[PDB]
Amino acid sequence: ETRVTQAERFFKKHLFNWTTDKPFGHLEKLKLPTDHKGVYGHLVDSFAYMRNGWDVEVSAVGNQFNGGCLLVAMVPEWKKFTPREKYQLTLFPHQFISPRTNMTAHITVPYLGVNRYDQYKKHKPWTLVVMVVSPLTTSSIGATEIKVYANIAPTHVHVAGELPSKE
Amino acid sequence: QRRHHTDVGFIMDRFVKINNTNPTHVIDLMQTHQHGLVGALLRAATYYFSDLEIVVRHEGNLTWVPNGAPEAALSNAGNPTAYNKAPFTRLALPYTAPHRVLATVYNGTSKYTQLPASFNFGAIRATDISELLVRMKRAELYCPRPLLAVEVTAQDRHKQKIIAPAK
Amino acid sequence: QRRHHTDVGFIMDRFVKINNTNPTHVIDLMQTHQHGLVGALLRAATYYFSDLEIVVRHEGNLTWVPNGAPEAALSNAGNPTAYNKAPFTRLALPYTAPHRVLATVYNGTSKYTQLPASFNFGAIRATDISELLVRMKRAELYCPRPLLAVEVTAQDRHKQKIIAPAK
Amino acid sequence: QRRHHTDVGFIMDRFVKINNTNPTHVIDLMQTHQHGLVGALLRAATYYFSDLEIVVRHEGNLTWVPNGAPEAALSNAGNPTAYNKAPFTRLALPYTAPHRVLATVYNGTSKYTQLPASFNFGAIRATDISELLVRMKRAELYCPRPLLAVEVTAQDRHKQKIIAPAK
Amino acid sequence: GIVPVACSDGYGGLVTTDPKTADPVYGKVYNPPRTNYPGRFTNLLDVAEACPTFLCFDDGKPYVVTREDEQRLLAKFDVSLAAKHMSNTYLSGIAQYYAQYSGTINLHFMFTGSTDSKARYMVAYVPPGVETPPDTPERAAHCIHAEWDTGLNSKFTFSIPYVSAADYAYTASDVAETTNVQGWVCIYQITHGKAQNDTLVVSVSAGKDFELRLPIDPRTQ
Amino acid sequence: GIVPVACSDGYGGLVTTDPKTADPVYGKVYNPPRTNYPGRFTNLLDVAEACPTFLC
Amino acid sequence: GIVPVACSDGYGGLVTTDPKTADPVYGKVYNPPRTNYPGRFTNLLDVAEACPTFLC
Repeated sequence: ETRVTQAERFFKKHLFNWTTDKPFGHLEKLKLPTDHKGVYGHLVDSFAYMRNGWDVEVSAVGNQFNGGCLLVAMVPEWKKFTPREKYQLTLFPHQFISPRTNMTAHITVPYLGVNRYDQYKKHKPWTLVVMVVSPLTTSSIGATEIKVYANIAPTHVHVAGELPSKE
Repeated sequence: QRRHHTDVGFIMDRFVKINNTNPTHVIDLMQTHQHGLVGALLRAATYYFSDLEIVVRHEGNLTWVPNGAPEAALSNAGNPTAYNKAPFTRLALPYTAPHRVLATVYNGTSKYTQLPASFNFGAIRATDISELLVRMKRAELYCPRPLLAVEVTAQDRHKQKIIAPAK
Repeated sequence: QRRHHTDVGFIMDRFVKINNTNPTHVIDLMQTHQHGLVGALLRAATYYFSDLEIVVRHEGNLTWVPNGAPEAALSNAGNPTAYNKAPFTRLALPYTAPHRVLATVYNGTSKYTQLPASFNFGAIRATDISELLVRMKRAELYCPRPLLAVEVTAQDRHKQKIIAPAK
Repeated sequence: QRRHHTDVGFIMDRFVKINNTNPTHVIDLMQTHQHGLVGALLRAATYYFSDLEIVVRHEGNLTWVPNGAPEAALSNAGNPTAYNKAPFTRLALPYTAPHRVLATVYNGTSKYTQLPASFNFGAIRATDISELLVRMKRAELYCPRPLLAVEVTAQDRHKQKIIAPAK
Repeated sequence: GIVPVACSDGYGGLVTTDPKTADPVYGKVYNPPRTNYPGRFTNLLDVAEACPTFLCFDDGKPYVVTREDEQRLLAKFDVSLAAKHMSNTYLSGIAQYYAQYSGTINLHFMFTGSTDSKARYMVAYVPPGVETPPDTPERAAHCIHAEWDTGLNSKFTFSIPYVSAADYAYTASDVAETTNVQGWVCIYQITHGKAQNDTLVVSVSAGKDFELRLPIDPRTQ
Repeated sequence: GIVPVACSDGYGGLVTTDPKTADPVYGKVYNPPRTNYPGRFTNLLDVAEACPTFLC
Repeated sequence: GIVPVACSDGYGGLVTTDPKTADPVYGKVYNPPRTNYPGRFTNLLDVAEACPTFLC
């Protein structure tokens, strides 16, 4: 196996539009890896076995005159949650996003799974999870809406078994 | 404080009944009842490793083929065959899965909601099997997951009858 | 003199029948006969500490839930379930009451002639129980209370006949 | 790598059924099934040496005369005779053949397709024998021979159904 | 001769939790190494401590919103592992399989209001004494209580002390024993500025000295 | 081989005062401490000596 | 007295691969020596290594 250094780079992403009509528990997910149009996509489609973690950064653009709270977490082996266990998503590595105190989250996770190497065209171990803890509240002097962004990058990518071209 | 009774190695080292039993049974720890002690604390982790002691009450001889063995290998006595004693048989099966650790939730599939078929401890066959108990030894759990308590509809709390010696 | 037979850890270390047995029994040391050896020497102390060993003659599997567990926890095998052997079942139970020591006389009540419902060693359940014996291990007794001998109506002394080898 | 499971002293140390059993049976290891695990690995050697342990299910007394004893010597109790217990009889037999090692193929004959008659561990006699198991202890092999796998007629591969916990 | 043994009566039966092992049937099986596998927890209370989880207030929301009424009681809830407000808690999930507990329970509060809105709060614990919690914001100052103001640090931790009669307490609130079982915690809004829909999220974790004692399987199967 | 044992006749019955312990069912339970609890007596004759009582 | 034992339930059965030995019936049998016998192999993967075989 070999480690690649050109595939560890950031990739901006749009998660969702944080509005005021979305109540608590509005859950938005983004399984990783997503459709990478850069070197990582060629790595996925031109190598079979790979292992890597993920460093996710999450920012919501707004102002201090708005209220609300966003829980960002990285769920291993994602599964759909009924509203009952949405109260327990703090168990996984997580941070909070609330316009009053912070502006940007930062979560780093290792590679983990049943197999020492994974084929992400089939299995997606880690998953980005963002939810509204408290609804976005605005006034005549506050922003009516907030757009949040994804900031992700594969870390410590290790690969074996190079694949032939398709041309 | 003395926090020994919440130990993961201590709380899982008890026998738990497996409800669905057949003449040919593939020992899967996911078949335990989801609301049991061991069943729920197993669901409360994503990955687990454990040995397994089985107490089986059967008629005729019992054959245990390890993981990956073909289904037709259950009809031969070369695989460890237990000649039935009076009450039941008590064996110690090892960890025979190819993966380093098993899993309780899988995000996706494994072929080029349903865990992969490689998540098992082997198979057991006899003329019939009436009851089967599985005991997890030197267990270890990874990546904690939500664990839910019973819900309350309209009362102040959960109102349960505790045992009392009242005459 | 040699007072090894009047020791409080020696005289209480013997099996004693509990006359009242039910399909679902809550083990209470106050259910022993008041005039027995251990029964009376237990009523002759205000607070008592002891472990317990029980000999139970039952039909079917015997489940033992510790003190404070709900009554509905007796229908599950996760709690210690003993499968019935031929003569009977001889177990050793721990002390599971929250209080530091138990009591034989309670001056008052415990809810915001009847001891608190928390004064017990757990519960046992089967299809039925024919006999139940309890043995106190490493018993300790506190605060001695009056111990009464048998009264004599009109004769000078209590005349009881001793076993005699007379032919 | 941990090559303990292909040890010749480990793989050959298990009980293997001998199909052809008669009231007077001569213990020949060549009577094992050719496609069995122990049977095939024994065919995959030219010479071998072994002690033996036999599990015999019989009615009446079982007598064992060593190799070289007359057939009419099986009717006397001076030779080791086992009085039948309830389930079966499990003995330990030594190596009794005159030759230094046995063989699985012979090139020629031995009298001034059929191995020499001296290639046996002795004989056993009882009123009847229902099952006979033999076990090689401290087994050794010599001069490896061709070992075959199942053939493929027209498929790409051999398709054998592996055990699956699928519900 | 040989050793004489006494086949004791009553011993040898199968107990689903005996401390004895079984006879191996497949020896010398070496499993793939799992050294330094990420995310291993060996105690349920370590994960209970490390990860506080949200409460469930009225209507099913994890935050208490400011009220524009004469009532200065923002909210109140039972302090026990089997209450409504702890029904969606991981600590309640662990405790439902145990008979007795003992130790401190921490509460973590988070302010999620706008910066241009300021408010003052007070939290109070009432042990099983008085027949009714001190609803008035002044009567509650005589209990064990703490106060914290809002600012850059919107996170505040409050520990509920363990006060009861017995050394351990039941985690399985009885059918009998009506009225306040042991305790309530009430949240007071001392003041508020331009806070009509500003919220406050409450989360609860196991304390440093929390401890659960007797495993059981009390759920219906 | 294994250990050969002689299942003796007349032994193994339950005697309500035999000195042998039973097999534990619920292990590793630590009870609340009861150190220096007031008024503990280990011998009935110690309290017989300690406190005289009246005649009738 | 004698040592008490507990006849455990579920043990004692015969599994065709148990690691315990049986009682000898014919003692002091000394086999012909087989020192330095040619072509002894103690692991199947060893002869798999040293002897490549053709494909089909």
